[PDB]
Amino acid sequence: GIVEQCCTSICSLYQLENYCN
Amino acid sequence: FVNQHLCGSHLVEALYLVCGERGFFYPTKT
Repeated sequence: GIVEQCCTSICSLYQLENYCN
Repeated sequence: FVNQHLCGSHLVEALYLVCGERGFFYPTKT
C-alpha cells in the first residue's frame, strides 16, 4: 500500500490524493 | 511542499480525506 511505501517524512499526498477509488 | 505525517492514522486519515472517503464508502457499516 502507498501508506506503507510512503510511510516516512512526507507521504506522497499526491499519491494519496491520486489514490482515490 | 512537505509535511511530517506520523505514519499510522494520519497517513491513512489523509488518503481518506484526500479522496479515500468517496470511493471508500460501504453499504451497511458496523
